[PDB]
Amino acid sequence: TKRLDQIFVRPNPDTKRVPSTVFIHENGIRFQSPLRTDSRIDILFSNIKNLIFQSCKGELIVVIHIHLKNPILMGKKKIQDVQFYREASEDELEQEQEERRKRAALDKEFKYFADAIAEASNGLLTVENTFRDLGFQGVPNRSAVFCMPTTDCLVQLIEPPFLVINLEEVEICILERVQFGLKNFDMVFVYKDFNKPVTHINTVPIESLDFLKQWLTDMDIPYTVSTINLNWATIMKSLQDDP
Repeated sequence: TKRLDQIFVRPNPDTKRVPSTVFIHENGIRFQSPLRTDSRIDILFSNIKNLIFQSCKGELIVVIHIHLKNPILMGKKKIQDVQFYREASEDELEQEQEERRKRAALDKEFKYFADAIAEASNGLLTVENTFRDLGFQGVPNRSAVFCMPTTDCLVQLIEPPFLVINLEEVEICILERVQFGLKNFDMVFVYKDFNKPVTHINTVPIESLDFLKQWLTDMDIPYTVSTINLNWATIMKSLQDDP
């Protein structure tokens, strides 16, 4: 049985951490909930919308992240995202070379397991990889974090709540608060489903604006530039009722 040992499962808000194993079976994966009273969690391949490998490069952990089509029960909550991670951690030079070695080994181990999940899904799943070189700093929640695209998504997987935007589902991206002086701007992702709450990524370094414009265009996502922060509460209620 293909397995990934000694990992930790998230979401885990406040339970003492306990290493566990993810096992691959005929129709999906199974693993131990980080919340003790829960009993084994099974996720069917057919319920996985995105299977993401995120390298530990520039981060403290390596990640396999699963974004679900339908929410599953775990830790008494219905959740749409589950992930497995491990933390990346003689003379000073050798200590640094060893750390690089371990980090490369960690990425390879996690990438192989993600590949084994895709293989067992018989065509259903494709491993998406985050592209660090295309990533940018921004604030979807409270802290400044690093958002990265894959071939199909824009994600933020380090700081919960985890964010997975499927690019095919985006109606438009409005770039807000871009002005003469300012050193940062705000992004709003509007989904084609107008009942879906828009996604704000605030405080993106102004120095990334041109790169994101092109990336957006490369992903066939229309954008509009705004000097101010728009309404959204108002704006969406419009599109929901009628144009």
